[PDB]
Amino acid sequence: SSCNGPCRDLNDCDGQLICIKGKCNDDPQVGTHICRGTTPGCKPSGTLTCRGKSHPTYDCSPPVTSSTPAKLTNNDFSEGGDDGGPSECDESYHNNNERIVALSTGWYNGGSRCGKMIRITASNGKSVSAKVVDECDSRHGCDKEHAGQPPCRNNIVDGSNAVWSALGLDKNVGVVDITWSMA
Repeated sequence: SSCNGPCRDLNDCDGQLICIKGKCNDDPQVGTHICRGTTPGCKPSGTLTCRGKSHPTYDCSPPVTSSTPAKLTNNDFSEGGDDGGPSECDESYHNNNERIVALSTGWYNGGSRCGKMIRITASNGKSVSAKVVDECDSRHGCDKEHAGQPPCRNNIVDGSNAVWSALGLDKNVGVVDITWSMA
């Protein structure tokens, strides 16, 4: 491996080249600028402040698998509600008797899962199928336009009343652990 190229755990690679990240960048004390100009963990992109708190922001979410761990929260998708306007996938409002969810920005993946069903499993072993209709935005929040609410976390399935009920869960606990997959 040279410049845009990967070392193992340690710097088992070409020339007098060391390991920065998982790539063979240059050694600073050597003074050689061989890999100059070349470039290469879901982590927070930064923070937004509201109230007092700093809240992390994210562009990404953990990897989607056949059994993806997540936190389930509760959201009002109706025209009456909390959200800033219509759901992203279809520019409409929905009833909270519909089995529907929003997904953290990374899982939302620019709309690639809109209109798809996911299967959510709770800790009591109940499962429910729900349609993806919206993004739980983990990049933006804490302002006029979002009602001063923090940005979403990165591992969130934000479910309707009907999703919580189908799962036998009390929405007043606010947040519970689940797993999910495409259905």
